[PDB]
Amino acid sequence: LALPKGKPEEGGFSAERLKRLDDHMQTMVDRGQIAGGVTVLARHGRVVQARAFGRRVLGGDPMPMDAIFRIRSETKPVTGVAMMMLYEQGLWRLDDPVSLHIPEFANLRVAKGVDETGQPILTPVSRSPTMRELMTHTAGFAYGLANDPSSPADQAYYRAEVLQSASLTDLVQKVSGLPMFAEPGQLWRYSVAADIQGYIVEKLSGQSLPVFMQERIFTPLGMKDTAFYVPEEKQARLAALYDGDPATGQLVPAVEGAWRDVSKPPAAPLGGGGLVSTAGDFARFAQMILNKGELDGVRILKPETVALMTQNHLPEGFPFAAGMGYGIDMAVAVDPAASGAPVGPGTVSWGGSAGTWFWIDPANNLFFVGMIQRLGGVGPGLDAQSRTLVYQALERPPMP
Ligand code: NA
Ligand code: NA
Ligand code: NA
Ligand code: NA
Repeated sequence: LALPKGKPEEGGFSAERLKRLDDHMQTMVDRGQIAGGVTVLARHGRVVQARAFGRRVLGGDPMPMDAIFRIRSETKPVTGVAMMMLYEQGLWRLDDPVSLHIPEFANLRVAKGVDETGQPILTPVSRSPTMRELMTHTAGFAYGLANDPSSPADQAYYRAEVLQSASLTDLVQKVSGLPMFAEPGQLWRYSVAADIQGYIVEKLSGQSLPVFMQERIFTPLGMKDTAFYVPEEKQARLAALYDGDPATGQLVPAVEGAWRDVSKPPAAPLGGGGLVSTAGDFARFAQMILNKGELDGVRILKPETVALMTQNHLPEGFPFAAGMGYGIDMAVAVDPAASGAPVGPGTVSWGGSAGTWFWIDPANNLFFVGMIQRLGGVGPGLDAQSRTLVYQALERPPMP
């Protein structure tokens, strides 16, 4: 699994109590909640638990350890590293207006409310969002997958097919002429911001996003299976994506259509959602963050840059639990005691709509990668469950 192996007690875990995570994963397969999955738990640079469960596809063969997964929104922290590499080269600053780097954003308008004909009343945006706000989902851009007529801006991005564009130039031109959810800096709201960050990687680097991520991240870290598509020779390791249908609530093939397909290179590669990866590949990415920018003698970020990314960038003012802030393209647990969560302060995490999850806990020097392909609801449960089955198994000193 191209990362050092160890007994649980070398990570500081009870073997007996870690079996409870193994057991919960098997109970989730047995009771038909998921076809299968892969989990990786590492502490002090050594993998202490690495296990495959159930099946790749529902009828067929067992889940291999190097199964390939749609990681969806969990691509966002990878785009953040790409963006912070361009930061170290001086090509953009957090205080820059996004419109310095995307001039069409000069024409941004905001939905104030609706008139009697159910049309948004549109005002020119007060000012450009900042790059800091783009990296934090506080730029006021709308969400791209909600046909919600109570949020005009989201309705318009959905109707404009923002995420199913012909190119990243297209995506960004559409966004520039479409209503914003809100003025920049007003609230945190999950948005297309990482998909826009992707255009900025391309504009600033002179390379397409998939080339820039390959040369600067995946090849240097040995993330051999991480890409915006699954080449023909690897299609046999792809986990299949299952849903729960109404009535019987049992494992059904999922339908998503065209633009989500991972068999061909995508027209508009999504910095917020397009990557496939393996548990092993994502584990290497997680350890590079714990090492503050370096893996196996390969340095891709300065430690100051990793430290910046993994702090809360949300203003004092600030919809997602108590003690919970947000860094550069990641959630951060500023004060997890406030929500009774077991992770250490400074823990960074995220997850994907296909039910993959991870967290990196610098204070406890550990991380956890959870891989399934199950739409809506159950994936987040496994995340919270894993943490419990993980932090109950963890034995540390009282030394403060
Ligand atoms: Na580790
Ligand atoms: Na606009
Ligand atoms: Na932490
Ligand atoms: Na994961």
